[PDB]
Amino acid sequence: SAPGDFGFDPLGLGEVPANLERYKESELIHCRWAMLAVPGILVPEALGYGQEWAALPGGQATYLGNPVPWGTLPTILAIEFLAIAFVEHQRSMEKDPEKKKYPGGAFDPLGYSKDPKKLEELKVKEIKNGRLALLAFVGFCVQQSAYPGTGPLENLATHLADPWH
Amino acid sequence: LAEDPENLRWFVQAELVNGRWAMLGVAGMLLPEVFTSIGIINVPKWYAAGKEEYFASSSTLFVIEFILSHYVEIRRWQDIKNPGSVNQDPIFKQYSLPAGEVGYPGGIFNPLNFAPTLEAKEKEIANGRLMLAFLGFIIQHNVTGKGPFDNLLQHISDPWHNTIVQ
Amino acid sequence: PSLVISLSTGLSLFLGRFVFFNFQRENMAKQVPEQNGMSHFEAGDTRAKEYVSLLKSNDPVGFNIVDVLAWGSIGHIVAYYILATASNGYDPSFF
Ligand SMILES: CCCCCCCCCCCCO[C@H]1O[C@H](CO)[C@@H](O[C@H]2O[C@H](CO)[C@@H](O)[C@H](O)[C@H]2O)[C@H](O)[C@H]1O
Repeated sequence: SAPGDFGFDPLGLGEVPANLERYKESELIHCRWAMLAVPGILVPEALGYGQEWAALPGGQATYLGNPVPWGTLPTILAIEFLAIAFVEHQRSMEKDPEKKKYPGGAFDPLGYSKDPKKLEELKVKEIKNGRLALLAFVGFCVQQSAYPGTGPLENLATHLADPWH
Repeated sequence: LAEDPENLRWFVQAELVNGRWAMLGVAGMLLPEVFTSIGIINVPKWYAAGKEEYFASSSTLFVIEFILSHYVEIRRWQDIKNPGSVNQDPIFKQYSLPAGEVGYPGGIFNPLNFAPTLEAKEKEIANGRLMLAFLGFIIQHNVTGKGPFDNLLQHISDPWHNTIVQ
Repeated sequence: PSLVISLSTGLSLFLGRFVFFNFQRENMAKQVPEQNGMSHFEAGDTRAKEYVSLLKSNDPVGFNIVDVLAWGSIGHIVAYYILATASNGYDPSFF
């Protein structure tokens, strides 16, 4: 209920009208990454057989020389947060209408500044799908976020279970 | 500088919501009287559907139920501030759009109106109260007993009973 | 169990982000501006601050971590020595 009708410009709009939720287009695609990961289940009866890095038995290729720290965790980790500093560096050097330097004066006439640099540009349908993802990620994703140990083994009865807990 | 009787919309509504859910309330009773049989608290579990799958639980039979009710209840709030519900029969009652003799502020005592057909929720006023106060009675005498009247043998004269706790 | 050197690795991640500018332009201390002797006066007081100067080596000397922190930490610090050891030196791999 945070979007319970409120907001004006910089902290209100400005930060958000696309911007924060266009940066929440990342939320969806990171969730697209997370739901380009999890759908190992999704389709039952599949032919996975087995690698994929599970339960920590050794690592990538054992390494001709003792593993860096220990585990397969810091090897993929420590790098990530410096290589993907590619994107946002470029995301924090933008501006909306024209780009030059920090020139003379461009506050407002008619035409009215612009719209989130990258505005809706129309397709007022990505948002109508965005909040949906957010609600899904936030919502009944706690169908598996409270006591999530066992997988799927449905036996027949009905649904739900309440509290209890 | 505002003096007396104001409120406008307010809780003229509340009454007609209490009584209509006190009427449809005693409609909870009704059944176990002519052919008496099953009654009191019952913890009913309502009426129960077929004999296939259930067994005492099958989950909450009401919490799932009341999410539906919700966004079909705030819709009277989606009404009472700024009037809107085609039929238009509680907020001021029907007759279309009248009763603005209280919709635009300035009641004081205003009795009102409504129904192109004959009279009004007027002798469907009384029947509002009698039911809101009947519950009063209905869930007043539980705490001690659960049955109403027979004939002249040995009931309608009150013989011996236990009183309140102490 | 503990990556102990998980984090001392980590902290001189950042103060080599320190080894910085003793080298590169002009003098020390963007030369003492204001330090001793004492500001205009200034006076309310006073300056400066600038949300706009968190660049310059964001990109370059964000490598500094992986320096010592790679090959000079868990991988036995400079094996490529010899350079006058006889009053002693070595030095010798505790690892
Ligand atoms: C809504 C705002 C909050 C309300 C609080 C403020 C109340 C207003 C105060 C009244 C201001 C002065 O009003 C003043 O003028 C009256 C006539 O001009 C005078 O009134 C007098 O003269 C009349 C001449 O026939 C007599 O008939 C009256 O009985 C007598 O009271 C009083 O001196 C006083 O009533």
